[PDB]
Amino acid sequence: AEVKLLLLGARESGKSTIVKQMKIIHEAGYSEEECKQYKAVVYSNTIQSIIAIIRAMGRLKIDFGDSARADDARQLFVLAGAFMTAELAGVIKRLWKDSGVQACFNRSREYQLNDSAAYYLNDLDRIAQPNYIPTQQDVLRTRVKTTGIVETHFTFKDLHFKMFDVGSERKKWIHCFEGVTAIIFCVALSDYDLVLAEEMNRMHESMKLFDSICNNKWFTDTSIILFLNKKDLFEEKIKKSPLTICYPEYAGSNTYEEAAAYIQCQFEDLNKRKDTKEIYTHFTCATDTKNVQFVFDAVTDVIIKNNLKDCGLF
Amino acid sequence: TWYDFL
Ligand SMILES: Nc1nc2c(ncn2[C@@H]2O[C@H](COP(=O)(O)OP(=O)(O)O)[C@@H](O)[C@H]2O)c(=O)[nH]1
Ligand SMILES: [Mg+2]
Repeated sequence: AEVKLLLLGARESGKSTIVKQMKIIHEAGYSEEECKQYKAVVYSNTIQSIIAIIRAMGRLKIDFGDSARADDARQLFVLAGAFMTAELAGVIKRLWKDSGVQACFNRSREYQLNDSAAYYLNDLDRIAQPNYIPTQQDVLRTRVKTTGIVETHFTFKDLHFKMFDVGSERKKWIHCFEGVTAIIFCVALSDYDLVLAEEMNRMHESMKLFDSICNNKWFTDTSIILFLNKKDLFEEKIKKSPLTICYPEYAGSNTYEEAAAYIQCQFEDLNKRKDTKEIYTHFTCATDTKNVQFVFDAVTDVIIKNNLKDCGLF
Repeated sequence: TWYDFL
Protein backbone atom coordinates (compact mmCIF):
# COMPACT_ATOMS: atom_id res chain seq x y z
CA ALA A 1 0.00 0.00 0.00
CA GLU A 2 2.89 2.33 0.82
CA VAL A 3 6.49 2.09 -0.36
CA LYS A 4 9.51 3.92 1.05
CA LEU A 5 12.20 3.93 -1.64
CA LEU A 6 15.77 5.16 -1.12
CA LEU A 7 18.23 6.43 -3.74
CA LEU A 8 21.81 5.93 -2.58
CA GLY A 9 25.13 6.11 -4.43
CA ALA A 10 28.23 8.20 -5.06
CA ARG A 11 28.01 11.68 -6.59
CA GLU A 12 27.21 11.77 -10.31
CA SER A 13 26.05 8.14 -10.21
CA GLY A 14 22.64 8.92 -11.68
CA LYS A 15 20.47 9.24 -8.56
CA SER A 16 18.88 12.61 -9.36
CA THR A 17 18.44 11.71 -13.02
CA ILE A 18 16.37 8.71 -11.96
CA VAL A 19 14.14 11.12 -10.04
CA LYS A 20 13.43 13.16 -13.17
CA GLN A 21 12.56 9.93 -14.96
CA MET A 22 9.99 9.13 -12.28
CA LYS A 23 8.16 12.42 -12.84
CA ILE A 24 8.44 11.93 -16.59
CA ILE A 25 7.07 8.39 -16.44
CA HIS A 26 4.59 8.30 -13.55
CA GLU A 27 3.55 11.96 -13.53
CA ALA A 28 2.88 14.80 -15.97
CA GLY A 29 6.44 14.91 -17.29
CA TYR A 30 7.95 18.20 -18.41
CA SER A 31 5.91 21.13 -19.71
CA GLU A 32 7.14 23.64 -22.28
CA GLU A 33 7.76 26.23 -19.57
CA GLU A 34 9.36 23.75 -17.18
CA CYS A 35 11.95 22.93 -19.83
CA LYS A 36 12.50 26.64 -20.46
CA GLN A 37 13.46 26.81 -16.78
CA TYR A 38 16.46 24.54 -17.35
CA LYS A 39 17.68 26.72 -20.20
CA ALA A 40 20.06 28.48 -17.82
CA VAL A 41 21.26 25.17 -16.39
CA VAL A 42 22.02 23.77 -19.84
CA TYR A 43 23.98 26.87 -20.84
CA SER A 44 25.84 26.59 -17.54
CA ASN A 45 26.78 22.91 -17.93
CA THR A 46 28.01 23.63 -21.45
CA ILE A 47 30.29 26.50 -20.45
CA GLN A 48 31.84 24.85 -17.40
CA SER A 49 32.68 21.82 -19.53
CA ILE A 50 34.58 23.58 -22.32
CA ILE A 51 36.38 25.60 -19.64
CA ALA A 52 37.41 22.47 -17.73
CA ILE A 53 38.85 21.11 -20.97
CA ILE A 54 40.74 24.32 -21.68
CA ARG A 55 42.03 24.56 -18.11
CA ALA A 56 43.22 20.96 -18.33
CA MET A 57 45.36 21.92 -21.32
CA GLY A 58 47.41 24.02 -18.90
CA ARG A 59 48.23 21.21 -16.49
CA LEU A 60 48.62 18.45 -19.07
CA LYS A 61 50.56 20.99 -21.12
CA ILE A 62 48.67 20.56 -24.39
CA ASP A 63 48.97 22.96 -27.32
CA PHE A 64 46.16 24.03 -29.64
CA GLY A 65 45.95 22.80 -33.22
CA ASP A 66 46.03 26.47 -34.14
CA SER A 67 47.51 29.44 -32.27
CA ALA A 68 44.44 31.41 -33.35
CA ARG A 69 42.47 29.47 -30.73
CA ALA A 70 44.43 31.20 -27.97
CA ASP A 71 42.34 34.30 -28.67
CA ASP A 72 39.08 32.37 -28.50
CA ALA A 73 40.26 30.79 -25.25
CA ARG A 74 41.00 34.25 -23.88
CA GLN A 75 37.54 35.54 -24.81
CA LEU A 76 35.86 32.47 -23.32
CA PHE A 77 36.74 33.43 -19.75
CA VAL A 78 36.21 37.14 -20.44
CA LEU A 79 32.73 36.51 -21.89
CA ALA A 80 31.92 34.11 -19.05
CA GLY A 81 31.67 37.24 -16.91
CA ALA A 82 28.29 38.12 -18.40
CA PHE A 83 21.86 33.31 -21.45
CA MET A 84 23.94 32.60 -24.56
CA THR A 85 25.37 35.22 -26.93
CA ALA A 86 26.05 34.63 -30.62
CA GLU A 87 29.74 35.42 -30.16
CA LEU A 88 30.34 33.04 -27.27
CA ALA A 89 28.74 30.28 -29.33
CA GLY A 90 31.31 30.76 -32.09
CA VAL A 91 34.07 31.01 -29.49
CA ILE A 92 33.02 27.60 -28.18
CA LYS A 93 32.30 26.08 -31.59
CA ARG A 94 35.76 27.06 -32.82
CA LEU A 95 37.38 25.68 -29.67
CA TRP A 96 35.40 22.44 -29.68
CA LYS A 97 36.48 21.81 -33.29
CA ASP A 98 40.15 22.47 -32.59
CA SER A 99 42.20 19.27 -32.69
CA GLY A 100 43.97 20.73 -29.66
CA VAL A 101 41.16 20.77 -27.12
CA GLN A 102 39.81 17.59 -28.72
CA ALA A 103 42.99 15.75 -27.75
CA CYS A 104 42.64 17.05 -24.20
CA PHE A 105 39.00 15.99 -24.29
CA ASN A 106 39.92 12.40 -25.16
CA ARG A 107 42.13 12.48 -22.07
CA SER A 108 39.35 13.54 -19.71
CA ARG A 109 40.12 10.61 -17.40
CA GLU A 110 43.03 12.64 -16.04
CA TYR A 111 40.76 15.39 -14.71
CA GLN A 112 37.17 16.20 -13.73
CA LEU A 113 34.80 16.70 -16.66
CA ASN A 114 31.02 16.51 -17.05
CA ASP A 115 29.70 13.27 -18.53
CA SER A 116 27.18 15.27 -20.55
CA ALA A 117 29.96 17.44 -21.96
CA ALA A 118 30.13 15.93 -25.45
CA TYR A 119 26.33 15.76 -25.60
CA TYR A 120 25.84 19.52 -25.35
CA LEU A 121 28.96 20.59 -27.26
CA ASN A 122 28.23 18.31 -30.23
CA ASP A 123 24.77 19.88 -30.39
CA LEU A 124 25.81 23.49 -29.82
CA ASP A 125 24.34 24.90 -33.05
CA ARG A 126 20.87 23.96 -31.80
CA ILE A 127 21.29 25.02 -28.17
CA ALA A 128 22.93 28.32 -29.12
CA GLN A 129 20.06 29.42 -31.37
CA PRO A 130 18.11 32.37 -29.93
CA ASN A 131 14.79 31.55 -28.23
CA TYR A 132 15.94 27.92 -28.02
CA ILE A 133 13.94 25.63 -25.74
CA PRO A 134 15.53 22.54 -24.09
CA THR A 135 14.25 19.12 -25.14
CA GLN A 136 13.21 16.67 -22.43
CA GLN A 137 16.49 14.83 -23.08
CA ASP A 138 18.38 18.11 -22.66
CA VAL A 139 16.80 18.40 -19.22
CA LEU A 140 17.82 14.86 -18.26
CA ARG A 141 21.41 15.62 -19.28
CA THR A 142 21.76 18.51 -16.83
CA ARG A 143 23.95 18.18 -13.74
CA VAL A 144 22.71 19.95 -10.62
CA LYS A 145 24.52 19.66 -7.29
CA THR A 146 21.68 18.32 -5.14
CA THR A 147 22.35 18.71 -1.42
CA GLY A 148 20.17 17.41 1.40
CA ILE A 149 17.41 14.82 1.40
CA VAL A 150 14.93 15.23 -1.47
CA GLU A 151 11.51 13.64 -1.02
CA THR A 152 9.39 12.74 -4.03
CA HIS A 153 5.94 11.17 -4.33
CA PHE A 154 4.28 9.28 -7.18
CA THR A 155 1.82 6.45 -7.72
CA PHE A 156 2.54 3.38 -9.84
CA LYS A 157 0.72 0.05 -10.07
CA ASP A 158 -1.57 1.13 -7.24
CA LEU A 159 1.37 1.88 -4.93
CA HIS A 160 2.19 5.15 -3.16
CA PHE A 161 5.92 5.73 -3.57
CA LYS A 162 7.88 7.90 -1.16
CA MET A 163 11.23 8.23 -2.94
CA PHE A 164 14.20 9.94 -1.28
CA ASP A 165 17.24 11.37 -3.05
CA VAL A 166 20.08 11.12 -0.54
CA GLY A 167 22.78 13.42 -1.90
CA SER A 168 25.95 16.81 7.10
CA GLU A 169 22.83 15.63 8.94
CA ARG A 170 22.87 13.96 12.35
CA LYS A 171 19.59 12.53 13.64
CA LYS A 172 18.08 13.13 10.21
CA TRP A 173 19.82 9.97 9.02
CA ILE A 174 17.96 7.97 11.65
CA HIS A 175 14.57 9.30 10.52
CA CYS A 176 15.55 8.36 6.97
CA PHE A 177 16.55 4.70 7.11
CA GLU A 178 13.43 3.88 9.13
CA GLY A 179 11.67 0.90 7.57
CA VAL A 180 12.94 1.34 4.02
CA THR A 181 10.96 -0.87 1.66
CA ALA A 182 13.67 -0.91 -1.02
CA ILE A 183 17.04 0.67 -1.80
CA ILE A 184 18.21 1.59 -5.29
CA PHE A 185 21.99 1.93 -5.31
CA CYS A 186 23.43 3.71 -8.34
CA VAL A 187 26.86 3.01 -9.80
CA ALA A 188 28.55 4.87 -12.64
CA LEU A 189 30.04 2.06 -14.71
CA SER A 190 32.07 4.57 -16.72
CA ASP A 191 33.90 5.82 -13.61
CA TYR A 192 36.18 2.77 -13.55
CA ASP A 193 39.13 4.46 -15.28
CA LEU A 194 38.92 7.80 -13.47
CA VAL A 195 42.28 8.74 -11.97
CA LEU A 196 43.08 8.65 -8.26
CA ALA A 197 41.82 12.03 -7.05
CA GLU A 198 42.43 10.50 -1.91
CA GLU A 199 43.78 6.96 -2.34
CA MET A 200 40.92 4.83 -3.69
CA ASN A 201 39.63 4.60 -7.26
CA ARG A 202 36.15 6.10 -7.73
CA MET A 203 34.78 2.64 -8.55
CA HIS A 204 36.41 1.22 -5.42
CA GLU A 205 34.79 4.02 -3.42
CA SER A 206 31.41 2.93 -4.78
CA MET A 207 32.06 -0.68 -3.78
CA LYS A 208 32.89 0.62 -0.31
CA LEU A 209 29.48 2.28 -0.02
CA PHE A 210 27.49 -0.64 -1.44
CA ASP A 211 29.25 -2.99 0.97
CA SER A 212 28.02 -1.11 4.04
CA ILE A 213 24.53 -0.91 2.54
CA CYS A 214 23.50 -4.49 1.77
CA ASN A 215 25.43 -5.90 4.73
CA ASN A 216 24.07 -3.46 7.31
CA LYS A 217 21.46 -4.69 9.79
CA TRP A 218 19.29 -1.69 8.90
CA PHE A 219 18.14 -3.35 5.69
CA THR A 220 17.60 -7.00 6.58
CA ASP A 221 14.03 -6.73 5.28
CA THR A 222 14.82 -4.24 2.52
CA SER A 223 14.87 -5.13 -1.18
CA ILE A 224 18.36 -4.23 -2.42
CA ILE A 225 18.36 -3.03 -6.03
CA LEU A 226 21.65 -2.44 -7.84
CA PHE A 227 21.64 0.00 -10.76
CA LEU A 228 24.82 -0.46 -12.78
CA ASN A 229 24.22 2.83 -14.55
CA LYS A 230 25.74 4.72 -17.48
CA LYS A 231 26.05 1.55 -19.57
CA ASP A 232 26.02 3.73 -22.68
CA LEU A 233 29.13 5.70 -21.69
CA PHE A 234 30.68 2.47 -20.44
CA GLU A 235 30.08 0.59 -23.69
CA GLU A 236 32.05 3.17 -25.67
CA LYS A 237 34.66 3.69 -22.96
CA ILE A 238 35.60 0.02 -22.59
CA LYS A 239 36.73 -0.19 -26.23
CA LYS A 240 39.66 2.12 -25.51
CA SER A 241 40.22 1.95 -21.75
CA PRO A 242 41.31 -1.36 -20.12
CA LEU A 243 39.26 -2.52 -17.13
CA THR A 244 42.57 -3.35 -15.43
CA ILE A 245 42.88 0.36 -14.64
CA CYS A 246 40.20 -0.35 -12.03
CA TYR A 247 40.64 -4.06 -11.34
CA PRO A 248 44.24 -4.95 -12.26
CA GLU A 249 43.60 -8.62 -11.45
CA TYR A 250 41.09 -8.72 -14.30
CA ALA A 251 41.91 -11.47 -16.79
CA GLY A 252 38.86 -11.07 -19.02
CA SER A 253 38.84 -9.24 -22.35
CA ASN A 254 37.95 -5.57 -22.76
CA THR A 255 34.45 -6.18 -24.13
CA TYR A 256 31.21 -4.66 -22.88
CA GLU A 257 29.53 -7.99 -22.09
CA GLU A 258 32.47 -9.55 -20.24
CA ALA A 259 33.79 -6.46 -18.45
CA ALA A 260 30.28 -5.48 -17.34
CA ALA A 261 29.66 -8.99 -16.00
CA TYR A 262 32.90 -8.82 -14.01
CA ILE A 263 31.92 -5.51 -12.43
CA GLN A 264 28.53 -6.96 -11.49
CA CYS A 265 30.25 -9.74 -9.53
CA GLN A 266 32.63 -7.38 -7.73
CA PHE A 267 29.58 -5.65 -6.30
CA GLU A 268 27.33 -8.67 -5.78
CA ASP A 269 30.16 -10.46 -3.95
CA LEU A 270 30.19 -7.71 -1.31
CA ASN A 271 27.02 -9.39 -0.06
CA LYS A 272 27.98 -11.33 3.06
CA ARG A 273 24.58 -12.87 3.80
CA LYS A 274 24.18 -14.36 0.32
CA ASP A 275 22.01 -17.18 1.65
CA THR A 276 19.43 -14.85 3.19
CA LYS A 277 19.23 -11.80 0.92
CA GLU A 278 19.29 -11.53 -2.88
CA ILE A 279 20.50 -8.54 -4.90
CA TYR A 280 18.39 -7.42 -7.85
CA THR A 281 20.85 -6.04 -10.41
CA HIS A 282 19.97 -4.02 -13.53
CA PHE A 283 22.18 -2.50 -16.23
CA THR A 284 20.69 0.91 -16.88
CA CYS A 285 20.98 4.22 -18.67
CA ALA A 286 19.28 6.71 -16.36
CA THR A 287 18.88 9.21 -19.21
CA ASP A 288 17.06 6.59 -21.30
CA THR A 289 13.37 6.94 -20.47
CA LYS A 290 12.24 3.79 -22.27
CA ASN A 291 14.91 1.82 -20.39
CA VAL A 292 14.21 3.27 -16.95
CA GLN A 293 10.53 2.51 -17.52
CA PHE A 294 11.29 -1.14 -18.26
CA VAL A 295 13.77 -1.50 -15.42
CA PHE A 296 11.61 0.22 -12.81
CA ASP A 297 8.59 -1.80 -13.92
CA ALA A 298 10.68 -4.87 -13.14
CA VAL A 299 11.69 -3.47 -9.76
CA THR A 300 8.05 -2.86 -8.85
CA ASP A 301 7.16 -6.49 -9.57
CA VAL A 302 9.90 -7.58 -7.17
CA ILE A 303 8.62 -5.24 -4.47
CA ILE A 304 5.05 -6.47 -4.93
CA LYS A 305 6.05 -10.13 -4.77
CA ASN A 306 7.92 -9.36 -1.54
CA ASN A 307 5.04 -7.47 0.06
CA LEU A 308 2.94 -10.61 -0.33
CA LYS A 309 5.48 -13.23 0.74
CA ASP A 310 5.96 -11.42 4.04
CA CYS A 311 2.40 -11.03 5.29
CA GLY A 312 1.97 -14.56 3.96
CA LEU A 313 0.35 -14.25 0.55
CA PHE A 314 2.97 -15.86 -1.65
CA THR B 1 27.73 11.98 6.51
CA TRP B 2 25.38 9.07 5.79
CA TYR B 3 28.14 6.61 4.90
CA ASP B 4 30.13 6.65 8.13
CA PHE B 5 26.75 6.98 9.84
CA LEU B 6 26.38 3.28 9.12
N1 LIG C 1 25.10 9.03 -20.76
C1 LIG C 1 24.57 8.86 -19.53
N2 LIG C 1 24.56 9.94 -18.71
C2 LIG C 1 24.05 9.84 -17.46
C3 LIG C 1 23.50 8.56 -17.00
N3 LIG C 1 23.07 8.76 -15.75
C4 LIG C 1 23.32 10.05 -15.43
N4 LIG C 1 23.89 10.70 -16.46
C5 LIG C 1 24.33 12.11 -16.50
O1 LIG C 1 25.32 12.29 -15.50
C6 LIG C 1 24.96 13.33 -14.60
C7 LIG C 1 24.63 12.66 -13.28
O2 LIG C 1 24.06 13.62 -12.41
P1 LIG C 1 23.05 13.13 -11.27
O3 LIG C 1 22.56 11.74 -11.53
O4 LIG C 1 21.90 14.10 -11.17
O5 LIG C 1 23.99 13.23 -9.96
P2 LIG C 1 23.79 12.31 -8.67
O6 LIG C 1 22.35 12.40 -8.22
O7 LIG C 1 24.69 12.81 -7.57
O8 LIG C 1 24.12 10.88 -8.98
C8 LIG C 1 23.73 14.01 -15.17
O9 LIG C 1 24.11 15.23 -15.80
C9 LIG C 1 23.18 13.06 -16.20
O10 LIG C 1 22.81 13.77 -17.38
C10 LIG C 1 23.55 7.43 -17.96
O11 LIG C 1 23.11 6.30 -17.66
N5 LIG C 1 24.09 7.66 -19.17
MG1 LIG D 1 22.44 14.81 -7.20
